[PDB]
Amino acid sequence: MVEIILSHLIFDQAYFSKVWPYMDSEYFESGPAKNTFKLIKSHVNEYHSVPSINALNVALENSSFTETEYSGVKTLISKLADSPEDHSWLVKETEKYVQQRAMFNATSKIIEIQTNAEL
Amino acid sequence: MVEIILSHLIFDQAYFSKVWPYMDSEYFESGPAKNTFKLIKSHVNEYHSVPSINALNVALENSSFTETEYSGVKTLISKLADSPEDHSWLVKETEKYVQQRAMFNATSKIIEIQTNAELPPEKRNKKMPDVGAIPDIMRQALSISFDSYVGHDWMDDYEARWLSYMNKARKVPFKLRILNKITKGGAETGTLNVLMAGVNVGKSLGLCSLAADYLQLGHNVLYISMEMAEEVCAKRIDANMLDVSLDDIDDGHISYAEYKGKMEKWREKSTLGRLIVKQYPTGGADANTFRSLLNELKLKKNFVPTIIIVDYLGICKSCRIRVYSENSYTTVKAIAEELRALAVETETVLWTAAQVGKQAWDSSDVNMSDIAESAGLPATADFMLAVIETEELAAAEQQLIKQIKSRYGDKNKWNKFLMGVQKGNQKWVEIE
Amino acid sequence: MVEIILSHLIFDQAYFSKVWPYMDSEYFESGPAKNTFKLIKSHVNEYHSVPSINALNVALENSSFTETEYSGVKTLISKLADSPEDHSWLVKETEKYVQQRAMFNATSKIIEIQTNAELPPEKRNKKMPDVGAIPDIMRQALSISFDSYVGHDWMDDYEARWLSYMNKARKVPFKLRILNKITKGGAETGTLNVLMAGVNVGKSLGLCSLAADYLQLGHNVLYISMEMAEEVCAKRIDANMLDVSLDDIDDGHISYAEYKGKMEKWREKSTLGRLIVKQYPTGGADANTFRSLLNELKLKKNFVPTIIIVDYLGICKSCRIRVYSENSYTTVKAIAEELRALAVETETVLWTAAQVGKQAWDSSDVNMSDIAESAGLPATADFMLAVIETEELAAAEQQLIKQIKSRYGDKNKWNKFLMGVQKGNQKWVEIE
Amino acid sequence: MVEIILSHLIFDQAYFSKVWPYMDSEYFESGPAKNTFKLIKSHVNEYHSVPSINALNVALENSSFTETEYSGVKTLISKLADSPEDHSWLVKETEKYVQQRAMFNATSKIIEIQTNAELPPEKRNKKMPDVGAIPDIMRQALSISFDSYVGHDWMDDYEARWLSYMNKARKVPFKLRILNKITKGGAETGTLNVLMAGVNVGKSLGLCSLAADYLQLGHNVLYISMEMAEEVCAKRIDANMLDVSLDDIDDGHISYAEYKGKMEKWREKSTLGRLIVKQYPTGGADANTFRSLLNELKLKKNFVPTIIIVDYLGICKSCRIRVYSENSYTTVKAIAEELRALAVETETVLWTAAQVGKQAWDSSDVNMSDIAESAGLPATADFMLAVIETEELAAAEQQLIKQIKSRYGDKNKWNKFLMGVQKGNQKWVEIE
Amino acid sequence: KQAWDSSDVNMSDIAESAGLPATADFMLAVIETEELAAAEQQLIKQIKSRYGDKNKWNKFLMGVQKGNQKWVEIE
Amino acid sequence: MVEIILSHLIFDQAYFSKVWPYMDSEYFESGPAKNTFKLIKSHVNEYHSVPSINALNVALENSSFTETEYSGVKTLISKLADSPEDHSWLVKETEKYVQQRAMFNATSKIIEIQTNAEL
Amino acid sequence: SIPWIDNEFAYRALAHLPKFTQVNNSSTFKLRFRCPVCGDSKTDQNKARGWYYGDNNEGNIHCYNCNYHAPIGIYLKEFEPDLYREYIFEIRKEKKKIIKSLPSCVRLDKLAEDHPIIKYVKARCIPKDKWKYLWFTTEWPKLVNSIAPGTYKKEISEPRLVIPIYNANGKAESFQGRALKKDAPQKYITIEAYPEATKIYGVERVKDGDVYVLEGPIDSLFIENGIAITGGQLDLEVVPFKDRRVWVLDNEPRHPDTIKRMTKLVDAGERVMFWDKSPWKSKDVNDMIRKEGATPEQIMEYMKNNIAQGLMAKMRLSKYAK
DNA sequence: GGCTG
DNA sequence: TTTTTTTTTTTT
Ligand SMILES: Nc1ncnc2c1ncn2[C@@H]1O[C@H](COP(=O)(O)OP(=O)(O)OP(O)(O)=S)[C@@H](O)[C@H]1O
Ligand SMILES: Nc1ncnc2c1ncn2[C@@H]1O[C@H](COP(=O)(O)OP(=O)(O)OP(O)(O)=S)[C@@H](O)[C@H]1O
Ligand SMILES: [Mg+2]
Ligand SMILES: [Mg+2]
Ligand SMILES: [Zn+2]
Repeated sequence: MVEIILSHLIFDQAYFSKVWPYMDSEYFESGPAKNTFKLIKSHVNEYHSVPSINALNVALENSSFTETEYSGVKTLISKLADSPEDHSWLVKETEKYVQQRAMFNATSKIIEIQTNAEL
Repeated sequence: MVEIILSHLIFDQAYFSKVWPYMDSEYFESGPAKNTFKLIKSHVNEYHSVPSINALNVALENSSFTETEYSGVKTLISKLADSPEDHSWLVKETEKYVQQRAMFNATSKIIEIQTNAELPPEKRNKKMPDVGAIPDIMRQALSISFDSYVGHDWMDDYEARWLSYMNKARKVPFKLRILNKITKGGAETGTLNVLMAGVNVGKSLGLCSLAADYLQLGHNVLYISMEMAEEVCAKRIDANMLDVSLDDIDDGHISYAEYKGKMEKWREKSTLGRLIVKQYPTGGADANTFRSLLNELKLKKNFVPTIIIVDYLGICKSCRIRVYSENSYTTVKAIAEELRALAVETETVLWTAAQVGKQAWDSSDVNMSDIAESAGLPATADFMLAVIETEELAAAEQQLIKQIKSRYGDKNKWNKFLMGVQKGNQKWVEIE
Repeated sequence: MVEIILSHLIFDQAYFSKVWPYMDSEYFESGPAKNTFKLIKSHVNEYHSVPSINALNVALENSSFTETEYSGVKTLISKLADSPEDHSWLVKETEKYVQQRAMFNATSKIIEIQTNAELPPEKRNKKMPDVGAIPDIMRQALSISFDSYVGHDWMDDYEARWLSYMNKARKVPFKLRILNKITKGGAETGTLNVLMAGVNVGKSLGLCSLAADYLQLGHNVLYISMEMAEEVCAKRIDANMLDVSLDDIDDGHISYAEYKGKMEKWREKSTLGRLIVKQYPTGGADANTFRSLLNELKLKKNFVPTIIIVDYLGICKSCRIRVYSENSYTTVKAIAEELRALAVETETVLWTAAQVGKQAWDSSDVNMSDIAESAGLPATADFMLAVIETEELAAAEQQLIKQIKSRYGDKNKWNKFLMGVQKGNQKWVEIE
Repeated sequence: MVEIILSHLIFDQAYFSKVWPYMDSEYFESGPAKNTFKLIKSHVNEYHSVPSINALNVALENSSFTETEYSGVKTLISKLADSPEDHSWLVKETEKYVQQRAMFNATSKIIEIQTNAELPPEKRNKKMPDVGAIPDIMRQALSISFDSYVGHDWMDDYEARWLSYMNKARKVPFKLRILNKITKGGAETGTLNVLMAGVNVGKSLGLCSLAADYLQLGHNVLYISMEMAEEVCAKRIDANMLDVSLDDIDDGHISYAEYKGKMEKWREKSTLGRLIVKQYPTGGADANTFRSLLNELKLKKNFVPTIIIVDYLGICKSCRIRVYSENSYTTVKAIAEELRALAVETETVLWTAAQVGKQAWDSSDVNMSDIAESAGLPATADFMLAVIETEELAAAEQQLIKQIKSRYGDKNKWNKFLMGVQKGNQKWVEIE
Repeated sequence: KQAWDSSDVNMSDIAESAGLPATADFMLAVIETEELAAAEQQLIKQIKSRYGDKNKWNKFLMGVQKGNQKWVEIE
Repeated sequence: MVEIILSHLIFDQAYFSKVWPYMDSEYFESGPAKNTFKLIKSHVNEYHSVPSINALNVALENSSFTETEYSGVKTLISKLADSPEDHSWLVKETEKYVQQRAMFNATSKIIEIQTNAEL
Repeated sequence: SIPWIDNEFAYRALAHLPKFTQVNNSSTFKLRFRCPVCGDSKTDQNKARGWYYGDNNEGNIHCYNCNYHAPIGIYLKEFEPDLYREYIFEIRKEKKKIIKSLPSCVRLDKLAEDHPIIKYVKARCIPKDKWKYLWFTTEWPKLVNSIAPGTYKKEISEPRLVIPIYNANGKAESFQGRALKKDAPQKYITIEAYPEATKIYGVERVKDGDVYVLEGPIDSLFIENGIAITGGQLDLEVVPFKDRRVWVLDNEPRHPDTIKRMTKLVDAGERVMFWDKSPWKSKDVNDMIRKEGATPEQIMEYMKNNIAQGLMAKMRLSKYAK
């Protein structure tokens, strides 16, 4: 549900206030999702406000990643759209998603440590 | 982002009032963008107002273009909407766009100058400048920042300056008459104030005393502990407010009846504020953590702190520099700069402690050079007081406070004054 | 004409004696030409003589070259011949070729710089100069010539020495006669003057005193404050010129009527300039921003300064080095060079105030081994003073100036003199 | 390279007389080169003279070679070069060629020895050296050098050394009889000589007097100044050379006509040298910048100095210490070592000056113990002259020169002597 | 090294870091002189006392017995 | 090195005394090794002594498994020999083997727990 | 970076280089050419070890002879500064066929049992029914030139085993020839009817349940639902059954490329097969069958109890590394 | 006929 | 190239 998380980070001030302090770059993907979130995080760090679609497109054009990554980010941004939702279902689902991604990263790092120490 | 620039030129007066002063046809393009900007400029010159879409289209019909350019201009004009983006981001982005286009034009101009220079004198054009004009051409293209404010004038703005003299809203009183006397009205918002001393001299005692004094004045105080626990510091605040002792709290000399009676009596007071104590592990926090903590505090409770006390800047962790990337003179100064930036952003009085090197741990006096961490901290600081305690002073329970860096007032008018520090109550007492 | 240059380097001696010290490997294309010049340069460095054709064919065989490079070098060596021409057209043609190659290299370097700047952080190359360094590079390339001056040659440069004896540079006088005595009439136009001092000892006090003194002499003064608000600096100036203490202004002892009367009395005087105070955030202003400010001051206010004053050199942006790239010494030296270049370009006396090291704090004497950020500042500066109000001068309401580097006269004549610093009025009075 | 070696064996005399004893048949080849060298060696053995081309061809005709050998030798003989290459490069290159061939032959021989060693003992060659001879064989390969000069060999260089004592090859006279008397003919090349100045003794007056005296004797002088500009030092030089007082130049008593006439009169004299004055900032010139300056002067100005005079040792910077102090002993000791190393490596007489100890200042007599630089300057200085200026000597326009350290001769021979100092013309005259 | 064989040990005499006193809840300085050694006693000085006021009872004499590796009081 | 471990469990004595308490059926495998260790553990629980090869064959005969694995188990007990290896190396290698298998089992268990939590 | 302009500039600069080749697939821009830095191999004049990759984030050149690898810009500036300056300025300036005939092909099922290739496939132990999908040829170059003229300069009589590759429709759009001899230019010479022909074998034979992706089609023969990506670049998107497919690579734990591919697969969260408990230790399935005597049903049993994905796959891969 | 970082 | 701790040494 990365698309929903990003869309409500863009088109919801109440959602951004609670989820943002906790959102991190290692919770989305290794492709378009992480790049879009890095764009959003850079814009937030530079201006302390949630970027719009135009701002995201401008930052995308002023970016150095390759054609595949550019196309993926462009498609993901074009797919972002606000939907009629309720604050609770989104906060709980985001908490579940963040916890699952944290567990996945933790177990991947555990496997990496085990396979590195056995060298 | 030419489309955004044109759309917010037509459909936003605030954007037009800060960017139109610095805008040229060379900045945009050589195709439809330049023609659209030329139409806008012609319309604003003939009639001193921002044109509308219908007026722009009528002017485009009146103006003459070839078929390709006509189609491009029509297509571009069709693509204009209000789109209320942020003003700060918009002005920063248009400044960046103008700077990059100006640099590109300057590079092309100097390349053309160099190419023309190699031509024989008969063939070369006399309009292009000589090679000696290459540097300044590249310099005028590096001075195209968006800034219309020139600054004060001291003769054309003395009325406004006098009115600013009457704006004392930045001052925050101290609840201590000597500190107000030496600060000419107390500390100011958005300033880095430091209370430095040796190890086990009363730095956190002074911080808690300031927190209690600000609490009794109705301020919101955010105490950020870096070594002690939340309940330990709150015990010191209780000893200051309830005014019984530190040992009597731990020795059972206070019953739950007296404890409750005093807390409820302080609750009944309408001159009391709010105090939140937050603890962090050593080397794990800075303004980046502090800003998130501020946002969470504001969201969860109606708490916007006017006073922010940091237990120690040294124990804090810099934002950009890693835990041990560089030496003390850098990361300590970086943390000091970040804390001052946070204070000036939140418009809050920031208090922190500083350590003193071993050379002044047993000396009757301490100087500014006796700062254990970077000497950049006594550069970002504003009111760096100093606490000096000796055997004679400890006999009289009177710590000596020396004015080390006084930006608010005269550092040498009352350089050294005695306080009445009560260690059991964690309180500073003025001496008269 | 690389082939001709190589041929006359090998087969001619006067040409070699005239052009060799100025030739460089970067002036030749990466093909056979650069490799042949590398062989020639290595032979000259190893044997201090011009190689022959046999020497180079021996050097080519004893070289680590690919087949293409070997074939190209051998063909170029075979093509070399001694074409008889005149040793007045060869030298000028070689100079033209070297200048063109230098310009080409500079253009490529700036085009690369611009490409590097637009890259996002954590991917862009480090230690590569920023965009603001572009003009300086273009200033170096235009300075290439086959004429070099290394030192002053007695009996060869004596007309210039006689001119220096008889002629004296124009001087912008101070208002304090002691500074005129130690500077032989004041400070010159294109100079960088620094008033180093410790923390909270009068860096801005001296600069504001100088600004007031110059304003009373009819100069246009621009005060760029990087640490203080515009109203604070203007209040220092008001205290200097209205003879009212800062305590009186803050406490409200003076009324608006008296303030307005004094301001209008100062206005009615014809011997008054214009002082404009501009505030920039710490690390947010550089030399290019100052040039933009000067351009907008000239265009929108008809204001051309002479006594540009920068509050603190160590806070300003590098304008040549990216932020947090080099060490403090290199960055501060670059800032000093940029500021002196700005002063020379604008023909304005530039005054600044650096900070001394922690050792110099509360030290009765200071020297050049006390500057905190960079010891290269005296080399770039044209006049440097110090402030030694350590322990007892404050009680006596006095100061002390070391005269660390004085290019206007001799530093060891009036090296240490006492200044009557008055902090309430923020001015310097003379002890005479 | 073999073609060049054979050609310059046939068509040269100095090259033959230099390289023939170190020339062997095994150094060339196994084909045409070896046969040609065998013919040359046979001819030189039968007739003790270098063969000619016709004689070489006659010998080849009357020789036992096959068709391929005949063709190869004939082609090589027809390919000889009479080009007059430079001697130094030719000798060095043929030495390198011989060394490489000897190393290759020795390596092949030891490989063959090892291969023969790993063979049935019943079946091996007896003539092949044993394995234990391998380390010696390689030694014979490494003991191949056309010219052996490792240091000074007593009893093997006594004839050359005597030519040094009679020709005074190392001494540089002083133009002052007293200074020549106590130095046994002047200062020596590759030495560091310093002057110790007490109370009322300028350090640059004596250095300028020495520079002028060396200039009048025909020496190239490089004066590196620290605390003064090039024009000021050259003005002191003019005062001493043109007999004009120093204050007369500033006042304007001497006109351009007299100045130019005296300068041209000096230029007419053929016994005059060149003086190059180079200025460096205080603490911005270590004894590695001087090496770069010398390289630039040699390359561009063709100026190779014999006298180098540094204005002040204390103002200089130690390259080894990097950190700089206004008056620190470790830096002075390092600066002296670096300057003496520069003098030794450049074969120049190096002059500098220092201040004597405060006790030395009060006492007319100055002891090596009474020196600001203790165990640092009287350890790296070949000559240390001490200058004493008391009230009685100043009233008589004299200075007492005392000899505190004389590596040249006995220190106690003529220790005290009175010098006729003129402070206006910056000159030292002798006293009868 | 400067604090060895000295009748008094200050907080500034800490060997390897000045941060250790800053990051330590309680510190006690053990001082032994020839007179104290002859009396089988050691002087414990409260250097950093975070649980109470260090000025009170700053220096008291413990009865260290080195043979039994034991601290005994004198009260 | 499961063959070495089983062979020195059956034959060697001091190694058996030192290593038997730190032995579990989950450390070996899910195939013939696990079945052989289960047989050995059952025999040592019944009779408080180390079994012999003939005893192992008797236990296979009376206590049977499915022939698919039973053939693999009977061909697994055909290689256990005395092979008098040094005690220190044997103990160290057995400790390393059991530690590696314990790490593998713990990682698999935490992965299964995470998978179950998602359900 | 700007890939297209760098590719264009590299094309312009290297158009004249020896052995210059425009090796550009449907998704990559590679240029093969003889390395001008070193002349490629001195022995082999037909080697073109200079390769430019534009598919990379920044078009980079690398020689496999002199091991010289750099960005295109570095080479351009150090070899052709003239066009290098123009390029560096431009930087901110921009700122189907179906096979229907089988000549010289006799299907193995209908082939004579006494044919030597039949004996060899018996040594390969292939199931008899599978022979209805394999043909044998004595004129493989002749057959290819008959179907695709100009492929072989001479239509030499070469016996190979031809596996036609049938699409999901079951249409042979390609064919792989295995040389019967131990010596050959290539073990598996695969020629497609059209460039867009399917690279996956056995797609028409996919049944319900999990689909096993293997390396060799012959290996897939022993396996139900055994598909074989016939060489090429491993691309998940071109692979169907993205939900239910099972990855089975070779049993070569120490081999680095195999583990690299397996890491790539698992990082995509795929479902892969593990040999860390396989009773047999041969490299592939067929080797276990012919040598260890591995029988297909045992293989399927092991594989259905050894498929792992996600963190389970990752941890089971760590041990299988070495 | 591919294979690099 | 500076900055800061601690130590050890030495020179005045
Ligand atoms: N409001 C004031 N009233 C009286 N004296 C003042 C006041 N503000 C500052 N001073 C005095 O002015 C002295 C010099 O202050 P500054 O001019 O700020 O020196 P400074 O070097 O700029 O300080 P920095 O920038 O923080 S290093 C201080 O030491 C005070 O004694
Ligand atoms: N529980 C207590 N009871 C009585 N006095 C105490 C107690 N804790 C501390 N003190 C006194 O407080 C003085 C200094 O207090 P501190 O706040 O610990 O000083 P500080 O070490 O600079 O602050 P820190 O290190 O951030 S806790 C000590 O010298 C004691 O006399
Ligand atoms: Mg403390
Ligand atoms: Mg200031
Ligand atoms: Zn190569």
